[PDB]
Amino acid sequence: IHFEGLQRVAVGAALLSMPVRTGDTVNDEDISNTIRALFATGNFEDVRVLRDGDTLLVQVKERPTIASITFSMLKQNLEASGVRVGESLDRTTIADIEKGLEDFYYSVSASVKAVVTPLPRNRVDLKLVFQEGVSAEIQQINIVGNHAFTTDELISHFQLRDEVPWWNVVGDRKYQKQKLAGDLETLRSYYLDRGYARFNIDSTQVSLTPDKKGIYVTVNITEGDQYKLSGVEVSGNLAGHSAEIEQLTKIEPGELYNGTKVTKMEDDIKKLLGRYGYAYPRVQSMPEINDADKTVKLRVNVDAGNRFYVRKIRFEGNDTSKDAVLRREMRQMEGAWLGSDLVDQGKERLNRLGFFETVDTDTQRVPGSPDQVDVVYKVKERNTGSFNFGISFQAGVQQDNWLGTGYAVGINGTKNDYQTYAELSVTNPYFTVDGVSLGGRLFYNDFQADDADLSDYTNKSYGTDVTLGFPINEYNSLRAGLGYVHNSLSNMQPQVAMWRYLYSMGEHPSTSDQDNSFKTDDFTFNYGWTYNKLDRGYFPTDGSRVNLTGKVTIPGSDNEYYKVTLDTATYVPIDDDHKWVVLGRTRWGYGDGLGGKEMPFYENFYAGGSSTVRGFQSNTIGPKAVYFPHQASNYDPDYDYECATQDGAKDLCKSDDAVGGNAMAVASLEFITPTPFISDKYANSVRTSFFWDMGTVWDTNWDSSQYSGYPDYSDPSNIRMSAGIALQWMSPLGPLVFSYAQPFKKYDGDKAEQFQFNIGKTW
Amino acid sequence: SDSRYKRQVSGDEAYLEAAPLAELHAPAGMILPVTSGDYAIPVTNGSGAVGKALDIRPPAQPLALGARTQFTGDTASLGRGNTLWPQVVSVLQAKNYTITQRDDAGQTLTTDWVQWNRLDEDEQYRGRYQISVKPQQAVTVKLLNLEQAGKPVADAASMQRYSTEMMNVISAGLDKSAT
Amino acid sequence: EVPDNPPNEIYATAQQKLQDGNWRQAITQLEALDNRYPFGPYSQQVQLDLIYAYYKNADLPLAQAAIDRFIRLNPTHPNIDYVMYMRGLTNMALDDSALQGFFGVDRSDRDPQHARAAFSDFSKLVRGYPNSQYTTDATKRLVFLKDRLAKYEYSVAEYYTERGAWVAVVNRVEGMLRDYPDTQATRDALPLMENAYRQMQMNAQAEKVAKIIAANSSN
Amino acid sequence: TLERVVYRPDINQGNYLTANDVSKIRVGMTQQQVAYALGTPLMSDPFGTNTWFYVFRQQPGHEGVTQQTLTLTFNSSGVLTNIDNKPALS
Repeated sequence: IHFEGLQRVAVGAALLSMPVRTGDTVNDEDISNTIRALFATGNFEDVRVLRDGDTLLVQVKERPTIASITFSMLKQNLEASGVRVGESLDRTTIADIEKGLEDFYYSVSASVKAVVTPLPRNRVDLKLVFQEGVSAEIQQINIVGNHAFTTDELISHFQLRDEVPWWNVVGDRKYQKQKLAGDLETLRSYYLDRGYARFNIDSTQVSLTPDKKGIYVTVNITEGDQYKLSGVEVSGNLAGHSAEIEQLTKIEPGELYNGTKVTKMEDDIKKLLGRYGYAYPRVQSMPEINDADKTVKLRVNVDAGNRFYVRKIRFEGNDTSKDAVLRREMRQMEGAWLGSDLVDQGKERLNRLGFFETVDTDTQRVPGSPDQVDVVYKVKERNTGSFNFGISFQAGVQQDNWLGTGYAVGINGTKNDYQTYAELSVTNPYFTVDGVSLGGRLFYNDFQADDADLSDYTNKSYGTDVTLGFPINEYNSLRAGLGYVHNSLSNMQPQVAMWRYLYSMGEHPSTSDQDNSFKTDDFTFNYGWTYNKLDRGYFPTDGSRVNLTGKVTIPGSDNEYYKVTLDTATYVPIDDDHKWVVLGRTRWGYGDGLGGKEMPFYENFYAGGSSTVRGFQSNTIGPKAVYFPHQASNYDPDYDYECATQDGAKDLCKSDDAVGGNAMAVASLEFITPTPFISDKYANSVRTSFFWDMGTVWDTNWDSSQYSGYPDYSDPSNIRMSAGIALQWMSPLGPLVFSYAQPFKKYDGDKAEQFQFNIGKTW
Repeated sequence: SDSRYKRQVSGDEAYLEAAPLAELHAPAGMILPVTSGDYAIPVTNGSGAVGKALDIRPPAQPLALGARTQFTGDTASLGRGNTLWPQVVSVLQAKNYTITQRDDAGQTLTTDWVQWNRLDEDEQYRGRYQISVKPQQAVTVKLLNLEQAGKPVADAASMQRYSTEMMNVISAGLDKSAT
Repeated sequence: EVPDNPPNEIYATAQQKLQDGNWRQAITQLEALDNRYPFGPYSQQVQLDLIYAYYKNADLPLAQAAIDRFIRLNPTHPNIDYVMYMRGLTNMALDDSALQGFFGVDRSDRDPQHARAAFSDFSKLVRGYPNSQYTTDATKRLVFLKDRLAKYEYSVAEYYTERGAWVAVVNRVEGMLRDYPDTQATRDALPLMENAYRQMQMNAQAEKVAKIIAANSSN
Repeated sequence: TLERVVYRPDINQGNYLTANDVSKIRVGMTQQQVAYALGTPLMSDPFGTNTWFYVFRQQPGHEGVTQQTLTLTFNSSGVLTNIDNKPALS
């Protein structure tokens, strides 16, 4: 067994590429099979197999290794289609490499050629030459051939426009792939759409100008009258079975023939049978024309074809989150019978998580078995988290999907010469299974004024809580838990409303002079209800979500109260389920104390800022403190005060600061539009929205007893307003939210922003 | 700047702690499922380096500036000029290398212990070489020696690099003076 | 911006900046040196330096494509097995994303496509050239990869055990014994198939798997 | 304590056999026509023997598990020797 002579590939890879067995067999089908495999390796322009022995002889003409491709973005189509330096190019190339380069030069003309010049070593080098003209555009194209409707009315379609100015944009020429074939299909769908059954296009006419200055196309028809439909008859399978298929055919006699309704019936039946496990139900429609009658009887042929099961469910594309994350969000059972809307609910919930954008599903059959099917879920796995560092030292961090898991973890802290605050929240969903969530929260907030030491106002707050939610409906969950909050207050100076609360709590503080003491520990039972149906976990195109959080004190407890807050988000797309989408959101709150009341002043809702009403400074809308006089115990080491005796003011004093009320309302209406031009087409990572914000806060206890002067802090009355532009840009560091707006109102909303940058995580 | 990160892989070493593989004994009167596999590890006994000890730096087949060199070693390889092998000794003294064993008969000499230098190397290297010409004329440079911080190195990875380093110096001197 | 400096000297500057330097700044000169002189003499060594630098720079997609172009272009050889070890090594580096990567988390599930690709590349490397200095290391990475894939199948079998998926549990563990019978996660996955068989009210296969567990202990 | 809980979706596991479809099996099948109308069994037999396990298992809505198991034993020639049908469970 001797070869020859083989430049490039040696004996090692050549001998194993053919069924030789090396001594022996005589089969003369094995010379065609060995020669066919050697030709299948792609290393040879020509191969012979002869026997001069005894031993067998081979012949090899090695495939040329191209030294340089000289085109003379110019190498873009060549390096792809295609061949770079390297290979093995052969005779079939110059066939397809000529036509491919000819058709590839018409976008964004020429008649090319191929130059093969063999160099020493291994074979050849190529040089591709071009030609000046000519071009072709769309001179005159028409049918014959209609008589209804007018020819100009008949052609739109997706193309080709021959022709008229002005001023026209886009352009210009077109042919083949989606142009003339797709628009011929558009003419067929139009003619067959309104009446006109048995409509058949006769061939086509394609002609070139002798000067090659134009190209003419013509279509020959052959209309075929009207034939207004009468009745439908379904003949075939299956156990699916009938009543639904029969109810899908309910279109009544007397109506004209419509092809898009026939096809609509087809894919509706295919989706129906798809729900029950039949994934490939071959279905066709054969109308029966009646010439004497004005009618037609459609014959629907249906075969369900072996309801399909699910062999395996694989999740590709998750390099961070675990497999159980995506697998536990599924309703489809591996090793069971498949159905649609179960795999579509997997994509549904997967988007609902928001941990990945974008997710896609694919149903692919399995080789050898006309039963089993594998369903694959691909995920792009976007970034879940935000790192917030301000400086004073401020560090927050938020992670929805920790590493694997889907533990929702977040941390917050701030430290300076005055305030020290730390908060940690850990919520593990899918506690056990089914979606039961359990999480705790730890809370520490401590700040004094001047320290140095135990002189001025001090505030210290412990906090903790735990919550266990579960589902009820598919889209509905609700939570039950409890928490404990400790509060300790020294000094804090007098003010109207806060000391109305202090007066209601049984402690009489000395009216305005200086200091006092308060210590209160409260235990609360917190409940919640969360309804979520959304397009995806973030940047939702269509959906809505409603959250309801509440807490009621339990005995024995110092503070006695109850609080309820509710939020609503709604996304309505205005075209089809994408692009332009109008959103709105509302945040309502309220509460009160039980018995002799009153709700504590570390409860009260605030508003304004990026979270509620944009264009306003944070935590000030409706209520604002009204002080009394008082003494200091510190006074003036360069500090200036609001109201004190010497520097003398005593009657009672208004304030720029803000306390906050026990009732609040906020509503935002956003017009969400696609990001402006210079767009990525990956721009799904950034959202641009106009918006109109509104809200207010009020304390249900006010006066009356104060006959002033100082405003009415119990009233919806004057609310706050804003309007402007805001955008959200997803970075690697976190989602960025900036806004420029405000006001239509305020109306003494006090401070303002008009520019807000938040990371965030901010709604 | 320990310079050892350029000679090592990226990820961790945890894959060395992986427990070995032991097949399953089948019970009497039955078999296991069979087989595919489709995952297989044929028996190969050592002996080479593992983990961070393996040198992942790209191997060496320079220089070749006729120019094409033959295979590696244990050996070096370098259409040709006319005559005058002593050009090799003139470029050998142009680098002021120390020369001990000297023979002008077979156009071969033994180059001494003068140390090398490299940026990506951790401690340092050095070694003694042998240069010869065997006629239409081909210069070959082998070596028997190695030291890294005084320790001998017989490994096949560094032999190519530090044979081709001396071959690079010879090719630099002869390339300079010859042009 | 790389200059027009003579083609032999640009590889010298990129050679020093490759040894000591930060990579990619030298990678630029290596890519320009790949453009110039399309076929040799430096094209081979320039391509290998592009591979090594791409990998050590976490350029791994471009590295991958590079060694693929090399191993398809000129598989003479040596030196290839280094390039194959770089294929399996890069595919293994595509796993372990990671900051996870810091803590003690178990990557065993995630998406094991890159581990399978690395197992194929190292497999064709050893089966292959069981000589070159990187073989045994590739072998140990092969047993690690096999055990890891078995760990993925064991993870899916664990969750589906928690869900009541026992048919899918038996199919998964059966797929483990039909792929990686000698790994750890298969022996640890036998009691899952036993519990699935018993939970499905099939006691014959349950006793069979029970005797299989009685044959060995671990591991 | 769990006497009564919520919530949970339906979990369907097995081959879907309709009753009367099961009535279409008979002794003397070629194992090719068994797969014709029943399905390709999602559970078959390791270890070492030939049996096709057709299991019908359902677990809707916290109600309860309903599973009927039909196991078929085939000879070495591809003909079923044995049929074992056990509806429900105990």
